[PDB]
Parts: sequence; structure tokens; C-alpha cells
Amino acid sequence: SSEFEVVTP
Amino acid sequence: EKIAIRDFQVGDLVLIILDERHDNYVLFTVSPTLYFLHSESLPALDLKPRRPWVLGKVMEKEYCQAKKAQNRFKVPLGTKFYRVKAVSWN
Ligand SMILES: [Mg+2]
Repeated sequence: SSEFEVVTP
Repeated sequence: EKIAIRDFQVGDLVLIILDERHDNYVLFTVSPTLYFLHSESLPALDLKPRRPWVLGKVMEKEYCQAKKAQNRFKVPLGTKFYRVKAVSWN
């Protein structure tokens, strides 16, 4: 969803 | 039968536990970071969306950031957490 996005550590 | 407890890597035997505060399954960990079990993994581990814990093998992990206040993980806005896919030990 638009709940959460993938992000780089 | 030995389990990783932080810095989870692909291949780690892990302990997957029900977390009712976040109403999801998470990896048992001593780190404060949240490692949510990826929902795709539930049937592979025979968990429905009540079993208290299961052993799994980590197979994939994903670093995420909540972008709205109410979310399926019950974590505050902006929180950063992992999503992990795991299969059955044996
Ligand atoms: Mg564990």
C-alpha cells in the first residue's frame, strides 16, 4: 500500500 | 537448533513470535528495531492472519518506512522497520 515505502538503510 | 537474535541475514534460523501490541508476527530479537514477518510467509509457516511461536529460516528482508499514521503494523508515522520472508525450518 501507500502505508509504507521501501527505503535504503 | 540455535537462533539469531539481531542483524538477521538470509539463511538465519529465527524464532517467529506473535506480537499482539503490533498485531503481527515478528522475529524475536533483542534489538529495538521491528522485524515484521512478511504476510506472504504466513501460509508457508502455517500461521493464519493464534500459534504462539514457530521456528523459521530467513530468506528475504526488506527495509521499510511507515508513511501514514494508522498502518497495518500499528507503528507511529515515520517509523522504520523490516519486513522478512521466512520458510519452515524442517
Ligand atoms: Mg529470532
